[PDB]
Amino acid sequence: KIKENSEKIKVNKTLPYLVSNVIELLDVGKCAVIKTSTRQTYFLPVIGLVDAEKLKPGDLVGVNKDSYLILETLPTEYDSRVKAMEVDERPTEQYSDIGGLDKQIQELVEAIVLPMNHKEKFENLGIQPPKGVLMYGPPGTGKTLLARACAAQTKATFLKLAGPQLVQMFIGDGAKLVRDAFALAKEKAPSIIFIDELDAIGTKRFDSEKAGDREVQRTMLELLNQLDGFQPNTQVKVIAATNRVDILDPALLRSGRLDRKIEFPMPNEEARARIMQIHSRKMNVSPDVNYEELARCTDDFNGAQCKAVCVEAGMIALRRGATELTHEDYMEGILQYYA
Amino acid sequence: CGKTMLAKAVAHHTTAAFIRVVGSEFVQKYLGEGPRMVRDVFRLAKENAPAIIFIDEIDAIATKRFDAQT
Amino acid sequence: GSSRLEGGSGGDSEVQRTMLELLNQLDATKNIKVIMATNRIDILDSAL
Amino acid sequence: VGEVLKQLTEEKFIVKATNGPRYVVGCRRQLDKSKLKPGTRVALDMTTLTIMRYLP
Amino acid sequence: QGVAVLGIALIAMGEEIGAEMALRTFGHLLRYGEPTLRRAVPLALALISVSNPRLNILDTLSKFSHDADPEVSYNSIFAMGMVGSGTNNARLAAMLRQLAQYHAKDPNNLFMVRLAQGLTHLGKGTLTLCPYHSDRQLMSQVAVAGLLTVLVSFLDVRNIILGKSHYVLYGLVAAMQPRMLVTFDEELRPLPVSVRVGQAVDVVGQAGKPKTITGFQTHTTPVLLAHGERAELATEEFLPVTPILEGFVILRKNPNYD
Amino acid sequence: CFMCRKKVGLTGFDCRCGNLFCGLHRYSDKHNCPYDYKAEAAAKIRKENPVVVAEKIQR
Amino acid sequence: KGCLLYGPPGTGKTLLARAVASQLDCNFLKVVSSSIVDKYIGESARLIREMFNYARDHQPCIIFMDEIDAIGGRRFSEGTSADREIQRTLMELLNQMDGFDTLHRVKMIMA
Amino acid sequence: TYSRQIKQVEDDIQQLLKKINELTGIKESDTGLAPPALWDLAADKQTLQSEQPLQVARCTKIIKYIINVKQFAKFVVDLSDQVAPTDIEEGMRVGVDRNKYQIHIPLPPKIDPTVTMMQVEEKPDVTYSDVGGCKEQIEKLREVVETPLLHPERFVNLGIEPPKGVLLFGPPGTGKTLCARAVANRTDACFIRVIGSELVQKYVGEGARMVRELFEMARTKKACLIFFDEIDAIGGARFDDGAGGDNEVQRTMLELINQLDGFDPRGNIKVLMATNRPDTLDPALMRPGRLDRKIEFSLPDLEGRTHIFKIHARSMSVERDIRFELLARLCPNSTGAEIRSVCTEAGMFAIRARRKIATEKDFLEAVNKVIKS
Ligand SMILES: Nc1ncnc2c1ncn2[C@@H]1O[C@H](COP(=O)(O)OP(=O)(O)OP(=O)(O)O)[C@@H](O)[C@H]1O
Ligand SMILES: Nc1ncnc2c1ncn2[C@@H]1O[C@H](COP(=O)(O)OP(=O)(O)OP(=O)(O)O)[C@@H](O)[C@H]1O
Ligand SMILES: Nc1ncnc2c1ncn2[C@@H]1O[C@H](COP(=O)(O)OP(=O)(O)OP(=O)(O)O)[C@@H](O)[C@H]1O
Ligand SMILES: Nc1ncnc2c1ncn2[C@@H]1O[C@H](COP(=O)(O)OP(=O)(O)OP(=O)(O)O)[C@@H](O)[C@H]1O
Ligand SMILES: [Mg+2]
Repeated sequence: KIKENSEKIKVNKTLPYLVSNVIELLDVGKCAVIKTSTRQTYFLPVIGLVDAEKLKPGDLVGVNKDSYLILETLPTEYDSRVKAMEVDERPTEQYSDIGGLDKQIQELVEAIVLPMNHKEKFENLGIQPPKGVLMYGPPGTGKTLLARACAAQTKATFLKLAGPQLVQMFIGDGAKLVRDAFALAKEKAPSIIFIDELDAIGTKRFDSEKAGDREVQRTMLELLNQLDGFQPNTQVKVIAATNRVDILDPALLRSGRLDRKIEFPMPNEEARARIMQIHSRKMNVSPDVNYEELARCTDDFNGAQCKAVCVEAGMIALRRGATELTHEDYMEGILQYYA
Repeated sequence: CGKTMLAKAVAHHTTAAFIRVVGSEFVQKYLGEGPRMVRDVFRLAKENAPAIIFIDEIDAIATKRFDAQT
Repeated sequence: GSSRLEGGSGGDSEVQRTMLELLNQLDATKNIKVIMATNRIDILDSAL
Repeated sequence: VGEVLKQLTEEKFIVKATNGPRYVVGCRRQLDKSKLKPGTRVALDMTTLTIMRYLP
Repeated sequence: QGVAVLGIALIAMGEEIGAEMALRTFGHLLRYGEPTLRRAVPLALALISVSNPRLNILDTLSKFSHDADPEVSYNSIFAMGMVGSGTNNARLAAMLRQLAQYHAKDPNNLFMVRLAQGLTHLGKGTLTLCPYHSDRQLMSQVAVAGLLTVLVSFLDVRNIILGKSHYVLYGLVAAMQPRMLVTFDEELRPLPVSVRVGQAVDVVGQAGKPKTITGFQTHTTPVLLAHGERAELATEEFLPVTPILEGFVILRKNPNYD
Repeated sequence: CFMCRKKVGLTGFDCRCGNLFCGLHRYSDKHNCPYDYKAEAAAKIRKENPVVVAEKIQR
Repeated sequence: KGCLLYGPPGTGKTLLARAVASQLDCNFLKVVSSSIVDKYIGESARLIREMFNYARDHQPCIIFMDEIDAIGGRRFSEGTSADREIQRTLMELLNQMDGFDTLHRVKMIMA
Repeated sequence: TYSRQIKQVEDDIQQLLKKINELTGIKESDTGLAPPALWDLAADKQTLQSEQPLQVARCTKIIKYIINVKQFAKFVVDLSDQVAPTDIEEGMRVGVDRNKYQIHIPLPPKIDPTVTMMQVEEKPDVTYSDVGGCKEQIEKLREVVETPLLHPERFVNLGIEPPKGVLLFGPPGTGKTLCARAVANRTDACFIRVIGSELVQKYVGEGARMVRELFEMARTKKACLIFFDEIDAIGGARFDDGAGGDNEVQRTMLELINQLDGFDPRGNIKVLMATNRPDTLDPALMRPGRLDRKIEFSLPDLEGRTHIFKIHARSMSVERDIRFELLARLCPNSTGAEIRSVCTEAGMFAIRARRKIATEKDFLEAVNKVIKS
């Protein structure tokens, strides 16, 4: 009749196990101090269908709305849609197709992947892996490129920056988004956190303009805490991205927080040639190209402008349905008195 | 300067009922309990005829009207 | 009687609404007389 | 869970339940009324709401 | 009285304001009328708005199709099917299926509602019977003949149809006709062309050359227009042989100048 | 590990030919990368392309 | 009853805190200025008084505020509802540090 | 004569209407049911079988599934006559009934009123062939906005990326808004105008939200054409200096850019950026990876002026014969808007002459007046 006991336990555990917090544990056997959505506080001398030890103050557990007995616990929850934003459909690009930039990719790939895969070398050397990384995209050229290309490893998760400033005017909160984000990263396997447009946060922290400022400073300080506090934070990899290089928080700055601040320079002639080649790889280019001389014509054509120009050249040829490069209608796609 | 002793020292030296209040511990919870609890403490003070109602610094409340708002 | 500005501007049911009602009632007085008084002229209402 | 507020007579106490309402209830005998005091927490029962067990 | 109201409808079928207000009068009749006049009104409503499922008329027809009187309900349900004839409007179909659900225990009503969905889906909304024609200018004699036969038959739905004879719907089928804009050019060549289609605007009187197109929806040649929308073709691509574009048309390939 | 330089660098960029090219010779123009870049472009663009159906056909 | 740790960004403050926490071996409460909450009202002071009550019950204890800059702010007047709430939270801290909440066996750290 | 006949017959109509009202009597007062009948007993019964609440489902834990629901009362429920388990989605609007709380009907996502009415589903009343003086610009816009949509297999065969992002700029008033309206009317895709002012709110948090919901709405829709106007208002130079308090607009602009092109595909959304001062525009936004085919509207030439003139002359009551090329010649350096205002002035001059014909003389007088002012 043990089975019959199990089935009747199941049936009396109908289904709508109203979920409740596990706010506190005690003993006298152990007990529970659960709290419910409907603000209430139930002491349970008998906790219920749980080991009464895996519980820990702060947890979500199903409960019988009437019996108030802790039923099957549920995995922790993450709010502010941190979980929803923390998704990624394995960005399709597989190669590191960027262009001339080589040292930047070198250091970033090393400091990120090598700890992940070949941590054997690090442990043998007795070295904790490289510290949190920053990646200056002053113009943005190649910034998201490197991020997305890095989104081609074996398997991991990437926490994008998306509205950490989602704070209520009425004081708001110290980036509960940040709290939940770091919690999720901590709980999941080796994870990475791409702080996009980090400039949106971060500052000298002393300017006293007005409200909203101070909210941004609490969020910043929450970031600082999340990686500099009484926490090893071993299983995390922060990669920051910013363009307002100069104006940023001196503490957020580096040295346990954002080290190895890779820099994105203006592509040289070779780099411009390489990027235009990369974007033209799939282009139906005729067997006649002056790629290098087009790179020379670039004349400070750093950013995605190369991609935009290849697209505009495609449309230009498509005026007439061709597959060849005029090489000068290409400059006019690029874009009196004396002369 | 030493306001808080003068407070505590009279709270001891006195031979009368005394009630201490915090500057702003009466603003919390669902809407509308602040007025209720302030009138409650004043009712208790009335009940204790020789009552002395000391409140810690006030600045966090009553500093300004802050004009009409919503 | 604070200067009519900031929020509400007639969309608020507060002292601004009371000011609007007062102005509507005023205009008309025949022989009654009204003496407003204040410490500072800085704050004033154009409508009033 | 709710904290007692006053030792009303002997078998009567005013307890403000955390959910918000304030009640007056009597306590099971085996509770050493001396123990509980203004501010002490207690676990009232569902139906009758008699003080069953004081808590720290 | 039923035939009298049907004749009021059979006199008012053209002028848009007159038809709208004939519907208003028929609503007056149904509300302050005998049960006979009540059964009669929905048929006249269908006559006025054939294949023209406007929201107000649909509301009224559903209103007086959920009526207690079975004959009133029959007339109203079939009238609503007719006003939805060959339109496939989502709102109309949803209302229709809800009414079918409600009349779950009524066999004849369920039959009629099934025919109502069939009407809403005529040729999957490709064939639309219409007395009027040619921008509300031409009178369809055969169409009016068939429609009047059907509606006279439905004047007494209980005996005429719920019984031996139910093929006046086939008479209506014969009366059917499409609404379509194949631009089959010279030698029936299916020359395609971009056409801007929009609800008519009653060009008379307005300023300049009124934009008969409301909500320009350039949709090539194989379009179906609608109960009351017309086309303007394009800037100067071709020269249509008719300015009332409808059905089989020819487009002279002689633009004055590109 | 591309033939020029016989490079084995961990940074080695691993291309659609699965080959950690020389840092300076990672490009298809340089190493005759035998991949159908253009065909993949056509397929992907066809998949992702939005087409306006004019929203007139209906059941 | 309290100590302060003037420090630029990384002088050794948090690691110092770790070392003292592992050394003393009594109760430790490492708390951060990211304790601000809002439910159409303020409860930061309530959380603060919960902290202080916990400590007083666990008399032997080291509370450690860190990043006191944020909540510490300043007594700005007529700033905004946010400024008033933050200064109220600060004021709870002041009242429960000094005042009738006088302690005997707890120790406070700031950085 | 005719006027008096009107007045009489409209008097008859007003009398008839008041007579109907007084005779029969239909009114509402407070709430009403003017439409006869409306009996809804079955509606009540099914309402009882329904009248459900809704919340936001969170997670389906197990593979009988465990849906998690949050509102003023948390819950963990599942199962329903509804199928397509959670419609292969979690963060929807569940729409679950009471009474054991296991029966559901999916619902669309809640969106703030701002974006709800910014959807602007109306179709502006403009069409091509009503545009003169910017034939090249309209050609570019037509290409970019239509070729990817109209018979676009030819646009994919070449293995060329589909351009996405166009910024219209030029002097104040050149037919940019007119061309935007024309494209909106002609297009058949989820069109969404945007007003910059509606993105500026009380302190941080508002603009970024509304932008994100707008973007996810566009993504949910099959294919979107978004039509930002007032870009000069929304988004500017990133420099702070004294904007340390005004950084809210810059923040919102930053989120806008990230959604335009960040660490995620942006989708089949084509952006139109209306402006007339294309210099203060922020470099990050102006990056051609987000505004591919910037278009410049210039003052019309003589032929464009003439074409706009005849377009505006489309209206009736105009002269039988006018000589539009000379009209354009007399008005050089004139915007198409100024051509429109010249036609308006000619009409007003005809009225102020009590003339029902707009003569070339009227056009000349209007041109003289506008030139002098
Ligand atoms: N070196 C590069 N290789 C490939 N694509 C590039 C490169 N530089 C720019 N791009 C193009 O730029 C777009 C991605 O933006 P990118 O990563 O350069 O950041 P950004 O938008 O300029 O950043 P920021 O926010 O700092 O302005 C894509 O179109 C990508 O093709
Ligand atoms: N007369 C005094 N004798 C001794 N200590 C004093 C005296 N006045 C002030 N103090 C010092 O300050 C404290 C008493 O003042 P306390 O700081 O409690 O209140 P306060 O000076 O009014 O300022 P606050 O209200 O901001 O705390 C004591 O702890 C002592 O260190
Ligand atoms: N004096 C030090 N001796 C040894 N390691 C140190 C020292 N200071 C910092 N570190 C290293 O830096 C990290 C801890 O930083 P630290 O405790 O100095 O931060 P902090 O001063 O609290 O920073 P912040 O002021 O920016 O909030 C650990 O990696 C620790 O090894
Ligand atoms: N190419 C054109 N064809 C016809 N009318 C035109 C043309 N260009 C301008 N107009 C006239 O000018 C006015 C168009 O103003 P619109 O709002 O479209 O301009 P804009 O370029 O967006 O700039 P602005 O907002 O500064 O006026 C209307 O009067 C329109 O008739
Ligand atoms: Mg304009």
